[PDB]
Amino acid sequence: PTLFIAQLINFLLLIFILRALLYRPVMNLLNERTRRIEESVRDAEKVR
Amino acid sequence: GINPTLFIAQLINFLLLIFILRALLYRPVMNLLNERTRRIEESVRDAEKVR
Amino acid sequence: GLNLVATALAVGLGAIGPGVGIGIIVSGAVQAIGRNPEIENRVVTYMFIGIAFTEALAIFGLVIAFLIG
Amino acid sequence: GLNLVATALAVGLGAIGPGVGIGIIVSGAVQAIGRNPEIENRVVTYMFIGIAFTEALAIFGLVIAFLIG
Amino acid sequence: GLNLVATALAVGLGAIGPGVGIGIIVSGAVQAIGRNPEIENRVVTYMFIGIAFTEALAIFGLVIAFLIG
Amino acid sequence: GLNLVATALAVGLGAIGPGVGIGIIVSGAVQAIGRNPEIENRVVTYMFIGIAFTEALAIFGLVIAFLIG
Amino acid sequence: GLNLVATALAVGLGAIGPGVGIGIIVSGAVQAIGRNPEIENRVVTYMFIGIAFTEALAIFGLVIAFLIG
Amino acid sequence: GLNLVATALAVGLGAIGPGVGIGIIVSGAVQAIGRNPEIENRVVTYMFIGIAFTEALAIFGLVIAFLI
Amino acid sequence: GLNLVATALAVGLGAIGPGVGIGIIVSGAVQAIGRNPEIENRVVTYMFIGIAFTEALAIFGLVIAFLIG
Amino acid sequence: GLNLVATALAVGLGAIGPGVGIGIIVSGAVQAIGRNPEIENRVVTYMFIGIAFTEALAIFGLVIAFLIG
Amino acid sequence: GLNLVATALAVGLGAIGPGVGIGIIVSGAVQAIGRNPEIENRVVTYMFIGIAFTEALAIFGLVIAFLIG
Amino acid sequence: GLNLVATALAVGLGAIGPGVGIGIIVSGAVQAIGRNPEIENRVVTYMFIGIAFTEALAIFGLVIAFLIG
Amino acid sequence: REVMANLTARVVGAARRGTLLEKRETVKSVALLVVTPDRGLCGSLVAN
Amino acid sequence: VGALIISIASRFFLYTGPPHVEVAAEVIFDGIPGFPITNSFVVAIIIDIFVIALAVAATRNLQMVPRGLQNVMEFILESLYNLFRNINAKYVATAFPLVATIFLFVLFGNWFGLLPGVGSIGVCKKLVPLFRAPAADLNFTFAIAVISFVFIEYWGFRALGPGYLKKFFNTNGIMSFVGIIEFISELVKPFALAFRLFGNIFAGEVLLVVMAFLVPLLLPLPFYGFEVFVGFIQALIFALLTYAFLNIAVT
Repeated sequence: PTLFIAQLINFLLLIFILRALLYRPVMNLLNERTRRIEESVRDAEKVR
Repeated sequence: GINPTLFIAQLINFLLLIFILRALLYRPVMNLLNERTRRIEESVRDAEKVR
Repeated sequence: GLNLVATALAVGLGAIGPGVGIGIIVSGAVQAIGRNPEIENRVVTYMFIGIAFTEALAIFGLVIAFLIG
Repeated sequence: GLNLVATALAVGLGAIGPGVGIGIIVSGAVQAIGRNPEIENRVVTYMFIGIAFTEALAIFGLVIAFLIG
Repeated sequence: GLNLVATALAVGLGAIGPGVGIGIIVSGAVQAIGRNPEIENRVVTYMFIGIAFTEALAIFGLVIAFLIG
Repeated sequence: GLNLVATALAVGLGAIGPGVGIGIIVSGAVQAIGRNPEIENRVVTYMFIGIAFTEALAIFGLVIAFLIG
Repeated sequence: GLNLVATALAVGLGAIGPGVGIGIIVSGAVQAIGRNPEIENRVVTYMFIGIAFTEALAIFGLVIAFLIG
Repeated sequence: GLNLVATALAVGLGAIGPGVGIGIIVSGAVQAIGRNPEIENRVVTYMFIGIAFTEALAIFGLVIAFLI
Repeated sequence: GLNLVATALAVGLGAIGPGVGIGIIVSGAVQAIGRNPEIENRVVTYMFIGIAFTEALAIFGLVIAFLIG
Repeated sequence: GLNLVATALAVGLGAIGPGVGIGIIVSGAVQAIGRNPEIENRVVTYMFIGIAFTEALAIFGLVIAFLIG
Repeated sequence: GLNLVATALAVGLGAIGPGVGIGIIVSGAVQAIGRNPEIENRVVTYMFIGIAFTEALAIFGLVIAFLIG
Repeated sequence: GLNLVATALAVGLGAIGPGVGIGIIVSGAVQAIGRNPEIENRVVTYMFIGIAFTEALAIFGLVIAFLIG
Repeated sequence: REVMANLTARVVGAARRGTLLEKRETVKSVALLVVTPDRGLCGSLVAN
Repeated sequence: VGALIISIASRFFLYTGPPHVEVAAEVIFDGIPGFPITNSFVVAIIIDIFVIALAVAATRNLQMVPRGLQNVMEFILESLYNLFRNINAKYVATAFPLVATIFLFVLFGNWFGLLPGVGSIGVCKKLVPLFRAPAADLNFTFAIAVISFVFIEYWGFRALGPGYLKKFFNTNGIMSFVGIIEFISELVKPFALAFRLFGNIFAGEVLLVVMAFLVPLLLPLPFYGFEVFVGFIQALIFALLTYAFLNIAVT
């Protein structure tokens, strides 16, 4: 039926518009977070 | 129709869920949050101790 | 007997709004007088006409209810 | 029994508005009194006349309701 | 009797809005007067414009109800 | 069952306006108390007066409903 | 007589919103002018724009009422 | 089934206004506490005597609903 | 006849929210304008965004009424 | 199928009030917290008991509708 | 033809709420922005979140109406 | 088609309050963060809690309407 | 001076008599301001 | 980009193709004697094992340096911990496991309810659909609600004593009238939470399906994202309200 392909491409375009809106922002919440984490760990790397 | 036996079965499913997820993740992940907090705390005390 | 429910509806729906309006008028006027006592002379003279304007709608409702009755 | 529902609707709608109006009046009056207790009687006179005007619509609705009932 | 219910509904529902509108207008105008009385001649004009608009809506409803009656 | 729906409508609609009025009364009195604890009994008297008015309207609604039912 | 009831519903319900909207608009504009007279021209222009929007939305129901009648 | 719609209207219209009354009461109480936490002991008592009266009408509506 | 009543309700009801939301929008916008004249372009742009959002629902109701017509 | 309309009216009219109530509750709570950040531990208690009472008020109508269902 | 009035009632009573909701959203947002335009994105984000939620409720009403339509 | 009107009312009624509640919460939260920017991260939680309470009442209405349909 | 007198007339409750207006109890630290001439020859004024 | 909004693909089989509604409140898959296992039960099981696998991957070779899956899992857990500390800081760890698992499972179930195939894939004879959201079943939402009710009641008996005079009975004053209302509201709370979550997921499923019925293409793109937001907010608020009720019961 039409619902199969409809849901398929609507959800694929949902992932694609999520990508368009939140690719560099998913990077903002992952890459910048791990940058914060290594910034945090460097301090007690030095303290030892 | 809601069946009390099926309701209790949902309770057993969620019991399996909570116990296995908790034992396999949350206590390791409570060890992780304790690791970050306790390690930052070690860093702080060692900071005033070194100065 | 539809005239009875008609007039009841008229008098009822003629009151739910004008009461709120008059209450807002009086609350605002009392607050203004509290902020400024000496300007009560010019506050009250407008408050009364505002209350009359608001109650005119309720009076229209009541006279229409009487006519329906 | 259309008279009964007519009476009920009239009373309910005549109570809906004036209650809110009286509430707003009393809230504003008490707010002003807290701001300015020195003119308590002056603002409270306006409060009573506003409450009377607001209760007028409730009395009208209740009167029509009694007439129907 | 549906004409009677029509007149009742028109008169009622065409007054609940304008009543609250007039109340809000008068409350705001009185608050502005309390803020500044010298702007009375300028704010009263627009207050009356708003009152005229609301009363025009109410009178339109009342006149349609009269036509139905 | 038109008597039953009439009684229910009376009770339900009669509880709206008084409820909102009591709420606004208590809110205004409480805010005034927060801004002025020293006028406590004086404003509480007016708070109770307004609550009594709203409760009287609600009692009129309830007793009309009882008479219908 | 059902089309008469439809006309009553269209006229009465089409003014509940626009009346309160015009009232809130005028209250806000007048309060702002009292707060700041020098912004009167811009405030009045935006007040007219909002009142025109609400009036058009009321005319949407008025024209339909005329067509039915 | 006019009894059913009767009970429905009773409960709904008894929940309409008293709910807003509860809300306004609690908002005013929170505003007073924020402006003056030290008047808590008396203002909360005032709020409770108010909220009981506000809930009284809802209780009446529920009673009439159960009677029908 | 139901069709006519449905058209009246669709035009009448569904415009109250888009009769009061627009008014609240404009009142807030003029209050902000009086409080801040140099932010006129930004506040007017967001006011038009809100007006468009409300007129979307208004037009939805109107076109549904036309379909019912 | 009048029971369907009964349940519909029960659920619909048992939530329009409590929704506004909860909105007013938590809006006042947020405003008070913003004004007074220090006092948060106990004000949330009163906020939540108010929320619980309002939710109980709504669920009364919901449960009544479910009983009718 | 009762489907027509059902659709009209659904659209109207599902649209009157969201209009006031979005109106209050936009009024609060513009007022806060005028108070301090320094922080803009962290306010417009929540403004649009509220607008989206309110319009989602409106579209819920719209789609459930179109189901009958 | 009484079931159609029933499901129309179950969704139409019951969503009015949620919209106004969402609007009030959004306005209060936006104003609070505008006055108190740094507590935004802590108070957005309660803002969303209230918004979801209102949406929960709306959802109760929606699911009851769907069940009736 | 009279503006402050009017303001503190309204603010009479202890709860709102906070920040600079609070009459602290159990005084522990005290600061004193001294204004002196920048140059000498003032006589006993500086000594006083 | 420019003005290329044409929506040409949207005008494709508006309502001729897809079925009108084809929804149900509860469905049963069975498959074994004794307990009639449901499709919602199957989604509960698959989400359970999926989160178990994600956990083991997160806990696979735990390092002092977070990265990737470990980093985001720690982010969620510590953010939730701080959020719960913001309300109450004395009973966090006690209720932290239950609160966190409720939040995460509800979030993942809501998100899986939006995947394609939930309403499309079904076994035959009428077409009973498979892959139903666990929240769409009342049997699950009521289970979580009663579990939370038992937890809060037990902890409120353990702390503050078993008195409950504020809600059980009072001698004088209006507190007698207040106490009964508090008890009624407390009894209402679990049912309210269960109906809230169940409806807010089931109505979303109904809406996405029926929007796939009418103009199936390119219109539901924002509503799907909104439904993701709705599911996430529901998952968060269920946990938040559970903890808030626990704290106020402690008070």
